[PDB]
Amino acid sequence: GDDRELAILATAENLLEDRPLADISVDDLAKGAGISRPTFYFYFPSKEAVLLTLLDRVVNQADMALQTLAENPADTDRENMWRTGINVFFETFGSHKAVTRAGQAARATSVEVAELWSTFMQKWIAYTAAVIDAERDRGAAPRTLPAHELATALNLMNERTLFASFAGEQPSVPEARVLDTLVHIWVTSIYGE
Amino acid sequence: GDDRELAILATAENLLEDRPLADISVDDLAKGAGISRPTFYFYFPSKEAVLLTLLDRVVNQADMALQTLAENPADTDRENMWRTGINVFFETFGSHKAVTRAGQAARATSVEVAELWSTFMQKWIAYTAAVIDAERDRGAAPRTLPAHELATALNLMNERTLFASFAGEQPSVPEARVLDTLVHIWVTSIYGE
Ligand SMILES: O=C(CCc1ccoc1)N1CCCC1
Ligand SMILES: O=C(CCc1ccoc1)N1CCCC1
Repeated sequence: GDDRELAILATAENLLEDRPLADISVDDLAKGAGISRPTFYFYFPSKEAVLLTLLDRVVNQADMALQTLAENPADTDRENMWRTGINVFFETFGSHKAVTRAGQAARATSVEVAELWSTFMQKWIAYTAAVIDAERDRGAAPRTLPAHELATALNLMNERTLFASFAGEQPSVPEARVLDTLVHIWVTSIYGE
Repeated sequence: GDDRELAILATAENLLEDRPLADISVDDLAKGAGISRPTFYFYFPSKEAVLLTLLDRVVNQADMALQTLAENPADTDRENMWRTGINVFFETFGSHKAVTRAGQAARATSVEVAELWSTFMQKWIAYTAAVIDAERDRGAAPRTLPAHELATALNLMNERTLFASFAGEQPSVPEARVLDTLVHIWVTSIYGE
């Protein structure tokens, strides 16, 4: 049921810690979840569909966490308010680096992974632009760039920079410095004249 | 000679306008360059090596243009000095979008394409950090983030945002707004307290 399904998802997330989706067979997932290969196909149509569900859960987990923040404003200054929002992504994706890495690789080959990512990026950018506009309306931020274009560049910077950090790419910001680095660039570009 | 070699490179850059490297065969490049398939193999070991050379030429072209700028400072204010530097990348990669797109796709599968990209990204980030430090030493920019970490995030933002613009990704900044968008974020984050 949701038991064999969860077992399959947990197995795939464990195996993805060690090798790419290419080195993982349906037999590996089935054996890890303690079921046969034809039984696997009753829960998922392919190993690609397993990754899509894992990605969908992590993305939604990030999106729900940001919604919670939105509904429960922290009582602190502006720089800290941005930091707690960026942190949702740093901690949610940073707690699932194997899925994040595999999902990024699948954007190239999977229309559904590309559309899921694109849909949520559009939503986070529109939320970011809405916050910038509210700040501009209250006179706390200057009318500089179009808010939506500024939001789009800053969300793409975060996608790329967090991802480089979590993958240990050359070049990357160390993971223990990446939150501070991004918050500085967001605050200075949103509030700077 | 350099004639048959150039013909092969021009053919591959033309074909890459229309389809991915996967849909292009060695026979396609040979026929386009007016030579046989075994003759092709005398100039390049594979279609992947053709892409690597095209990428190497565009990268070096960008790097030499930035060096020229470095050696011949423009007589203008700071925001314009950053704009002319970012522009080197916007115009060089923007004039070769098919190669840029294919080269980005090959980073996943080619160690040599990944190393070429990584080597030049490290050089541009180190140059960027050196400029920020000079500005800090002369008292024109505040000592906020570590210069090299700030440089790394801004160069990764440019890589990702320019690339999204040139590929017409969803989401992306329109190509006619992307230079202005990036220059704002660089200037406010480098000079903002
Ligand atoms: O940091 C963000 C968004 C940060 C943020 C803060 C408020 O709204 C979005 N992203 C990383 C991957 C995709 C987007
Ligand atoms: O915009 C830049 C660099 C811009 C810049 C200006 C000065 O030094 C680097 N990049 C795009 C792809 C890789 C780096």
